[PDB]
Amino acid sequence: DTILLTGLFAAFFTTFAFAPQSIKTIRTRNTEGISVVMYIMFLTGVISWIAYGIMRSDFAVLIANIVTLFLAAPVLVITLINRRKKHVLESS
Amino acid sequence: DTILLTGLFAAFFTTFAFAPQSIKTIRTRNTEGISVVMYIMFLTGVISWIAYGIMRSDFAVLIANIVTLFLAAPVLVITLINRRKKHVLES
Repeated sequence: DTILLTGLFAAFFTTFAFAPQSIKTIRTRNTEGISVVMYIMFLTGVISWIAYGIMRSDFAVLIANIVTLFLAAPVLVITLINRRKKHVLESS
Repeated sequence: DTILLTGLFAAFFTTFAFAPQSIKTIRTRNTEGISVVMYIMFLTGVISWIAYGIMRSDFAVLIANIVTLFLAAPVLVITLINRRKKHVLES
């Protein structure tokens, strides 16, 4: 109870601290400085964390990175789309 | 062993994906567009995670948040100095 309470408090603060910038970026679609490669690595760690949570039976590390997956994944997808739009625009 | 192997792989990628940007910002001291508050929140969870790693004997989540603390703490310390320096200069 004490351990899980502490972890959920740790969870909440880590994933939701900089979440407004992810949400803002998704809405605004301003991916001008975003690194595609740096997000790929980040997401690789995230999916792995989910797997690590399943193995160790840890709710906190599971729920945290599952949410952090869903906040970062669209940012990566949108960033890739914007670059693709740049490729076609430059090609024209 | 195989489980701890998975955690370290997860740890390495998450804490070192965006580490270059923090190291960059530390040296350049360009703390413009950096939230004091959002970093306050961040580091609070980090230390809480450190406490969680101790509590559940999870080596992987502990060292992950240990290192991540040394990437973030200088950024907040430096951005406080910058905002301070801007304030007295403006005054």
